[PDB]
Amino acid sequence: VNRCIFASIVSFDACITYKSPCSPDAYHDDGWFICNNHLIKRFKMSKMVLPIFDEDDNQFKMTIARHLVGNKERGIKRILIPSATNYQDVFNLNSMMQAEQLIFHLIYNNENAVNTICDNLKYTEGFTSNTQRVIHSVYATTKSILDTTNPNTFCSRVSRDELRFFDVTNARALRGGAGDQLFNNYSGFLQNLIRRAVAPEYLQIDTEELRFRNCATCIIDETGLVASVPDGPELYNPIRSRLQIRNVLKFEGDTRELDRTLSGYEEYPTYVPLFLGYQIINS
Amino acid sequence: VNRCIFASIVSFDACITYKSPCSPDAYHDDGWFICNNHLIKRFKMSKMVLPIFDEDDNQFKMTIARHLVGNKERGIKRILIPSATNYQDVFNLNSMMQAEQLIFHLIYNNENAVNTICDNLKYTEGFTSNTQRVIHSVYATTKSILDTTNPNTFCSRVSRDELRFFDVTNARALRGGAGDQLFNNYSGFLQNLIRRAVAPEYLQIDTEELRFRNCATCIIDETGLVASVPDGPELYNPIRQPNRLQIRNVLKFEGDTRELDRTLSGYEEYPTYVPLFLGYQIINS
Amino acid sequence: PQQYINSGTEIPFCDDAEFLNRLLKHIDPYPLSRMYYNAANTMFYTTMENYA
Amino acid sequence: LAVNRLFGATETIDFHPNLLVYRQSSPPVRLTGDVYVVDKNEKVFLVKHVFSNTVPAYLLIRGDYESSSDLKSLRDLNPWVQNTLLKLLIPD
Amino acid sequence: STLEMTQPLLEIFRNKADTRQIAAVVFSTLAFIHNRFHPLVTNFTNKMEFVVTETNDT
Ligand SMILES: [Zn+2]
Ligand SMILES: [Zn+2]
Repeated sequence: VNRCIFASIVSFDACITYKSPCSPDAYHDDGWFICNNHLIKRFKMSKMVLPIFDEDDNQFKMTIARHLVGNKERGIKRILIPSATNYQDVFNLNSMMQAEQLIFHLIYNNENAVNTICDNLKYTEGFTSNTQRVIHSVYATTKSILDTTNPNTFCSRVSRDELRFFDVTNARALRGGAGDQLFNNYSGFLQNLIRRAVAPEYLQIDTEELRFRNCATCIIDETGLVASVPDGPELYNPIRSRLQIRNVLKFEGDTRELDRTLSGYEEYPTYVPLFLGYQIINS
Repeated sequence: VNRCIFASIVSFDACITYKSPCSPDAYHDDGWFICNNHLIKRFKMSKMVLPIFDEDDNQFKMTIARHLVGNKERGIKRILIPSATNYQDVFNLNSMMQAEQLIFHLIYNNENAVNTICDNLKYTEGFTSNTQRVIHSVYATTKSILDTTNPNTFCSRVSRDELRFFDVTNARALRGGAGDQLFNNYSGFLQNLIRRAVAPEYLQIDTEELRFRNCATCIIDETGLVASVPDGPELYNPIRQPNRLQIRNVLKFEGDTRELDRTLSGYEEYPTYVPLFLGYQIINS
Repeated sequence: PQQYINSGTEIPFCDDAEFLNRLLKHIDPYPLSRMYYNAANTMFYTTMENYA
Repeated sequence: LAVNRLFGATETIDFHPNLLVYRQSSPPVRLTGDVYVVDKNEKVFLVKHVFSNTVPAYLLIRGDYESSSDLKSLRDLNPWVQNTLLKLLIPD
Repeated sequence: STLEMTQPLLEIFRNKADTRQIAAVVFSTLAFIHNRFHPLVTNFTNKMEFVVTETNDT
């Protein structure tokens, strides 16, 4: 069975066929409903897991992304997610196909765009095939998830049993706070995705708090997620896939035997996992 | 050939069961000069590389270490490497084997080494017998290795430049910090160990800088290296055949719901470890 | 199947030689040679008791 | 029974230990409420229970039946049940 | 004798509720025979199981 909402992509007409389909993870069940292929395709992140032993083979376990953005990028280049205010200019939906556009308008609740699109479909043979029911089935799935999510999940967690704070622990990090308030603005679907993709800085287990990292890698944003340190220069991104410059001022050493000597020893992976926020669970 | 300093360690006794486990390290060669087993037994640390990335095939990766201190450990227990003033208190010398004690003393370069051990053996049959030859010969070899590692003078192996720094700005910005003083006092051997282990949070390339962590991992104390951070709580420590009665019941002959574990293991899994970052590095032409 | 043998590497043994020899001496008197014929005959009769 | 008293039996079974099914069960087990280790070794435990919201009682069990950390001492229990158990153990 | 004999042998088989002890006994017997033929420790195909033919019809 397949569940990636982009795997649900369909064409109203004979031309395009989306022949770079969803990654196999679309058939998996993380409750993200996005193939990691699409995750890169639209946001430039990769998902990851952390196991956490409960002083046993038994574990609670958590899913976390890494971002895929370089050190030199700035502003919109560093944005990962927009506001409803600015997804339009961020993406140039027109360059995207109408199905993509309408899906985005569903996410952002853009009744006006929905109306415009339906009013254009009125005359189309795709509407003669009533193919709109593809969109409406996507809607049925989404809305069912929302009746399991938006009033549910965090809203169902209004109950004491659980709370996340995304605000920065360091009050000196002035850019926190207000964004953690804005968090309420975004669709609970998005809130679920972000929260199940971003590590907390701390977990309150009434047993004992744990601190998972010294300092948050990310920060809440005024419009949408941005790959940024709270402060200082950005940490080196592990960048990987015109006459311009490629200068890299290597060290001089020609030695190679050291590499074979050292391969036996811990090679620390270089990724940028996302850490932020105070997590709480009862019991 | 063997190169672990502790692989030398043997002593006179009725003992016929010397337990020196020294790892392939000793026949490897990358300037640690000591096997990981001794790093475990005495320093609760593991050897590593940072894969220093390069766009060029020449990645020129670099040495690293990570500690293993438990989150419950306190004070002296969190002290990673004591100062001369503290090691004798921290480690039960008498439980530790004699020669090992002497080696520690000499690594601290204390006169007390000869003040005590070189005299006190007089009564021993081992001091009387040929094994005194073996003992002081191992002493000589150790002193040789120490002098090899000694950087202090031009009439030696070491020469020219050094550029590493530590004691990087405290958040609360308390002025300075003797940690360099400690560095100097510590034998150049220990300094080389620090160079092997301690990554800087920033590398200032000649005309460029890169940053690699939000915040420092470690702090330094005149009493010794501290497994601690200036602020907040201690981080979570990453935790570490005969016949038996416990033979299992039959259960479902089925694999059942493994979707979650399978997809998680298809995802990459985090390397939950504690790299030691403390200090600053620069480069210039 | 009615159980799961863990079925990995397992062998039991015990080593209390003095204990074992004490056992031996406890066992010594019995004319096992004579006696065990009875058990053999038992198994034989069982061969027919098997079925009716 | 926690406190109540039986009536109307006409015949009894003698207790024998073999009645006590040692359910090998499954590696993961978890239980909650006060638990009293009758025997660490035989994996024997007693657990509070109430039938019909109104019938306080304690349940003996023998098996994996792991629990919350909150292990409680048998010393604390009522003399009535304590004497009853003291016989029923028949360490004899 | 090592095997936690809280009971005499006879009791073991006279009971039917258990299978665990019976299986273990059988296994150990097989092991002993094999070793007596092969003066050398062995562990073999690490998946083996038993079923009790609890009824005449079986
Ligand atoms: Zn997809
Ligand atoms: Zn060694």
